[PDB]
Amino acid sequence: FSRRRIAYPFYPFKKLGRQHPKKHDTNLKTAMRQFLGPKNYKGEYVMNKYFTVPTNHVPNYIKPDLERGQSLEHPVTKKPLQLRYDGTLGPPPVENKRLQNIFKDRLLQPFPSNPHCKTNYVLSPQLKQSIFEEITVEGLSAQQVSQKYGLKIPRVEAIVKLVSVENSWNRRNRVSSDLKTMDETLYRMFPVFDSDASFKRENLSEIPVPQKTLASRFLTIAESEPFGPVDAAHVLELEPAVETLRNLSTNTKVIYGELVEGERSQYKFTNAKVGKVGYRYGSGNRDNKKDRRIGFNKLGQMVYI
Amino acid sequence: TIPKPSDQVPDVDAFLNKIGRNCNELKDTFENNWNNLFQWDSKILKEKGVNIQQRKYILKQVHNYRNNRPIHEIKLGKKSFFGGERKRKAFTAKWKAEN
Amino acid sequence: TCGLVRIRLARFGRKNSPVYNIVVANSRKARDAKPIEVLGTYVPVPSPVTKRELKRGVVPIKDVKLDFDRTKYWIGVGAQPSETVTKLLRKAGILNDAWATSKNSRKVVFERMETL
Amino acid sequence: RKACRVRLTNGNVVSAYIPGEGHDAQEHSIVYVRGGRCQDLPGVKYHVIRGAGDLSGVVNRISSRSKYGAKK
Amino acid sequence: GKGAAKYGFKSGVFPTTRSILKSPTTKQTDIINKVKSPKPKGVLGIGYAKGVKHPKGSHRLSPKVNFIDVDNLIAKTVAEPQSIKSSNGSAQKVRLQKAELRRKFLIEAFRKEEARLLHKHEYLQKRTKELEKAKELELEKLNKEKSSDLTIMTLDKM
Amino acid sequence: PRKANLLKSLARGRVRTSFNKYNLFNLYKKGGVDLKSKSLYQQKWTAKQETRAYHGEHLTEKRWQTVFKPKLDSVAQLDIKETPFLLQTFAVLEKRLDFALFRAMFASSVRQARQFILHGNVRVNGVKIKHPSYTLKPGDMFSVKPDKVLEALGAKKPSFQEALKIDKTQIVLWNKYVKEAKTEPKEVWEKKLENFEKMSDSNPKKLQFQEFDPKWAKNLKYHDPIKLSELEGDEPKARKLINLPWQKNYVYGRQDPKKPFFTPWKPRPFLSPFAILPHHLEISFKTCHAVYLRDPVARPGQSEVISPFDVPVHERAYMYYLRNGK
RNA sequence: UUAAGAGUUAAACCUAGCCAACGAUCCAUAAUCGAUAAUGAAAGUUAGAACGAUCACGUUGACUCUGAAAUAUAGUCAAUAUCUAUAAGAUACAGCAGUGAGGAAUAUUGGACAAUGAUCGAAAGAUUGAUCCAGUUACUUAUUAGGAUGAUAUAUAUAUAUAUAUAAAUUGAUUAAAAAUAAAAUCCAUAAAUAAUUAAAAUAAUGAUAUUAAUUACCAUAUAUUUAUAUGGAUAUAUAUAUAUUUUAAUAGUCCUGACUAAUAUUUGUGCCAGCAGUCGCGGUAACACAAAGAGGGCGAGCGUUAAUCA
RNA sequence: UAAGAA
Ligand SMILES: [Mg+2]
Ligand SMILES: [Mg+2]
Ligand SMILES: [Mg+2]
Ligand SMILES: [Mg+2]
Ligand SMILES: [Mg+2]
Ligand SMILES: [Mg+2]
Ligand SMILES: [Mg+2]
Ligand SMILES: [Mg+2]
Ligand SMILES: [Mg+2]
Ligand SMILES: [Mg+2]
Ligand SMILES: [Mg+2]
Ligand SMILES: [Mg+2]
Ligand SMILES: [Mg+2]
Ligand SMILES: [Mg+2]
Ligand SMILES: [Mg+2]
Ligand SMILES: [Mg+2]
Ligand SMILES: [Mg+2]
Ligand SMILES: [Mg+2]
Ligand SMILES: [Mg+2]
Ligand SMILES: [Mg+2]
Ligand SMILES: [Mg+2]
Ligand SMILES: [Mg+2]
Ligand SMILES: [Mg+2]
Ligand SMILES: [Mg+2]
Repeated sequence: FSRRRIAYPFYPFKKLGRQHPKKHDTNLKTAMRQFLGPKNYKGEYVMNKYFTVPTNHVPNYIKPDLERGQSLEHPVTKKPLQLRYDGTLGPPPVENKRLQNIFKDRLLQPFPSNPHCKTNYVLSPQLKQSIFEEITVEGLSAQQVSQKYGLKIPRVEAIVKLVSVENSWNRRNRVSSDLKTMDETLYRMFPVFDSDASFKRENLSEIPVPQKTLASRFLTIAESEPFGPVDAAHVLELEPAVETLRNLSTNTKVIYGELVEGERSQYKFTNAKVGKVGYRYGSGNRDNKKDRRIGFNKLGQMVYI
Repeated sequence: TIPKPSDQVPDVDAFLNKIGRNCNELKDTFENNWNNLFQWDSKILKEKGVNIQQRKYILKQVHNYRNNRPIHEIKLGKKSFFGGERKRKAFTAKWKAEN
Repeated sequence: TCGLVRIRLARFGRKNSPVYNIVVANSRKARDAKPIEVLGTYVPVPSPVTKRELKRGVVPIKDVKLDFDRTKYWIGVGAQPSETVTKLLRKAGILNDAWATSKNSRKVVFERMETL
Repeated sequence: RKACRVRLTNGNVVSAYIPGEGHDAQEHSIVYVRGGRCQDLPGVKYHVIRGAGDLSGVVNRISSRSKYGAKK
Repeated sequence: GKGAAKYGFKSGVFPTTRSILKSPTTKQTDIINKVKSPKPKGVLGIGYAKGVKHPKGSHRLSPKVNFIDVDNLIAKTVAEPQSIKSSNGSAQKVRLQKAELRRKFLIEAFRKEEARLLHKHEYLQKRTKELEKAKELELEKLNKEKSSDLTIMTLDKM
Repeated sequence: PRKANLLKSLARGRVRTSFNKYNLFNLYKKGGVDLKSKSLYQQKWTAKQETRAYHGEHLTEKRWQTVFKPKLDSVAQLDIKETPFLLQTFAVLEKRLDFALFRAMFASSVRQARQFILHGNVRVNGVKIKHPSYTLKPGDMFSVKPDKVLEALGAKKPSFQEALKIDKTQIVLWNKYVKEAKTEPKEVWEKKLENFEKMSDSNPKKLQFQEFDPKWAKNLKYHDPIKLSELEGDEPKARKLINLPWQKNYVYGRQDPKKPFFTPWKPRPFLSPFAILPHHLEISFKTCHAVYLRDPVARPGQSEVISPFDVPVHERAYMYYLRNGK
């Protein structure tokens, strides 16, 4: 069974009563107004909890279920408010007990309906500079930096590149005041990555799950045989799962052509083998088909492969 | 570079008259300048109002003159007097009967 | 060109986007018919070079893939290259200046260099 | 129910239902016949296309105009 | 296009690669010994038996395989000018350069093909005798008595 | 692509990839997707409806069905909570440049990210890319023009008329405060200190205050009332005619009226509910650069595909798109 | 006879065989296939348009010459049908355009040989309806086809929950009944245009496409490695030089909402009529199904429908 | 990598 269901709020709100013939209003609009609170002469909603950004590295994600859909607060004292019968905003008659003891995992959960979405941890500029110095100056391998700071290796390399770009931009005075204010207000919104904590440091033993293993296979053997990861790897015809981590932690003859004055291009001839080189004859044409191959040029132009 | 006018081809008018292919009517679009004949490219000629075949022929003959090759008029091939091969038998049948 | 066996270019790709197979073909078969052998590929469009890289001084690259040992075999048994293929093979070092023509005949800024 | 016998260009003579509120089909009219039976008329296994040939589209049609040969 | 799965998912075809040497050569002792071996009889026999007479106009034996002598093939296909030289003219020089290049390429191709065939035979013999050892090592390593085999019930006497 | 139409309808209540205020309320009032009392088709349809409203709404149904992958990618940890495999139903959209920009928070929406790409403001490891469908591979660095990012993340720049009216109101309130302070400084000091006591130290003003005299009220100066009718159309005039302790020599929100955002840059309103740091990108906000580390994966207890819907909704949507809605 | 086997074709002699219910002979129908297309979990099934491979034919039939190879789009004879030149004549568009017909239905009487080939030539070059481009056509597939903000308009009066009043307020409705952040307005863009250049397809030279793509929003140069500040040619101004340095948007249909099957905000007309319908079925005064308004659900430069294929 | 419905 299914009907159209206007997405009314799941929490109580005061609905319209008798309306002046010319109001022309909807209950959804009133629900939004109550959620937002009064709008300033400046076009601002100071009374709404979520109007302003946090500043203490504790994200201010929505909690419509814990707080019963009461999103209003005093902007200066931050104390909860409620809409009284007379159309004013005052203290709640009773205090909420679900808004003080909030599980620390819930504070990093952007969406109330998805427990598996959590925000990442921002790295402090000091840690990023430390990693950049370690990788570039002291020449420490990315594996041991990853282990020391508990960061996945691609993230470490990305940090190195991003810090290099930042260094260039700072040497050129391209980081304007607006950019610095934006960066620092964004940085104070998210939790800060802590190298020392065990539960805040990234797991460093992850490997992709290939299709080959995903199928469950079972072996019946004598009751006392040992059967370890290496035997399992042999059975599935794969490298053992430890060499996968080990390998993830880490000729053709060519002839360049004679250029002469006035010639606008050079020829390089790469050696190939007959029966493997060429455009095949009677190959599948997909240009009129839904999976036609689209690629991008070295200049970023969309081309048809 | 711009080559030297020769005694065989003193003026641009002489060049046009020698290459032929009814480019004699194209003497006006040039200002009779050796530099104009030997510096104008295909796009300039297209702007000036030269048709495709004429400008391609002129560029070919200008190149020949640059590399010291004769610029005598090559004539575009024509059909036989008795029509083309596919219509030759019919034409000759009608021609011999009528004469 | 002459002879029954000829090394020439067979057109592939879309309209306004030519690519070519370097092929050994019977002289009578169609240009895009299945040949005796596909010796390689040829992309006539040079690889784009950035303007800063033009300041550096790189030359745009025209890409040619080729089976050199088999191409020399086909030249040996008498196959006749076309004009464009003749140009391609002369600049690859397979053919020497004896295959040049009067029109095609100059200071060398770079020298044909073989790498591994 | 409004129907008509129609002789097709392939020579077969069929019975075709005429959909829509009102029709202007008459003897010797040129029509176009598609598949689709009229369920409550036995023997009529084809439909005439409104808005094609000499059969005009339904007059003052608002909804489903394309099914009845009506312009916007 | 699921047939392409049978060919590495490659759509379209190439012309089949021509063989530079169209018959086995003389420097290939394996094929020579194989053809020159006794011919079997019985259920897998190849030819006519001792007392059986073949059809009147037919040949009892398959045609004689004619092995290639690459030295002779080069000698006849591309022989160098027996005259010392002429060395005049311009087109004559162009033709001389072209002819020597063509000849050089053709000897190179023929001899490299010879070498590749013989090298392939050597490699295949080594591969066979390396597999024949790896397989035996594996079968024997599945013969080392495992202690856990004491838990598999046995009735060897019966 | 689809023409944006009623993307923020409160009655429909679909959640979009956007920092919009109406989108924020739609997300807030939602609750969960109600799957009870529904046939399997109705469940799958509801799931598809909601999840496609969020993930890649601007893609046509047929294009999305073409780019949909039954393959779901996950990582096994070799050193327990259940891996939410089917939150990867829409992971393939995350390698698109327009989604990468939105996850990097370089655009207020995927739609705005598309426009930023199409107008030439985006680069992928050096080369300008003008095609939103462009797909990033691991390790690719992309960047956005900093003004575009600052405008996406910043507050709207007011027009002259609106800012001038706001500043008129500023003058009136400042003068009212000055009068109240001058007449009765006792009660004003009392209220000021009481409010300082009430407020939390989170405000910077409290920290600065931690860091009676009748002379105080003598420093407060009235501000002349402005009438905009005569002042209309002349920005250099109104700029010098406004002088307040907080905003000095500029009309409200237009400190430098040649940049594309609220010029004394402050974050856009309602930014914190959507401020989510992705796990598959590294973001440098000073340079407005980012690196695409990997395709999002699911691990025990977590999925890196950011979504406002629970595992059952994505399961039902995945069932829908496996069979083309059969 | 043939280069060559064979009742292959011709001649002679013999023997009485050969095929066939695991389907002969006969009849009908059909070009065949793929590393091609569709579909499906797959086995498979379908197509054989496109790309490629093979065969056959060039109005119909037989024969002959030449040739390595031809019953050749050749020649001879005949048939059919047209033209005149009225002859032991020519032509046969299944080459490219194009016309008429048939049909539900399938386009230019286009440009260039610039590229890749092919023919002739010693070469210079000539020819090429191959080919390459363009035209027509939503036939198919892509990409774009605008983002952010946005529920009022007037008045009066180093702080900040601004507060008072007067106007108005479209359709539906009297609250979980909405249309609707939708409009309008606001901010910021880009496309197009406008100018400057301008590669690449091709080089020894040649560019049909072509009012090319791409780039720059005055032009260069001179250093840094795209963002910069400088030196010099522009630039009207006011009075060489402080200044600025093109303009600039927004355009969706079509089907459906009783169940199968997504569509709850309800109303009006008709009254077993008119009609609807893929299946069950709906319509007899209270129609969620007919015809419509409001609202709503799909897909979207398409949507529906018919014909078909696969599942 | 095999779903059914009236
Ligand atoms: Mg329903
Ligand atoms: Mg002549
Ligand atoms: Mg020749
Ligand atoms: Mg209808
Ligand atoms: Mg015989
Ligand atoms: Mg006989
Ligand atoms: Mg039979
Ligand atoms: Mg037939
Ligand atoms: Mg068939
Ligand atoms: Mg075909
Ligand atoms: Mg065809
Ligand atoms: Mg024939
Ligand atoms: Mg005909
Ligand atoms: Mg015939
Ligand atoms: Mg024709
Ligand atoms: Mg007709
Ligand atoms: Mg040509
Ligand atoms: Mg022509
Ligand atoms: Mg009303
Ligand atoms: Mg009624
Ligand atoms: Mg119905
Ligand atoms: Mg109806
Ligand atoms: Mg309506
Ligand atoms: Mg489309």
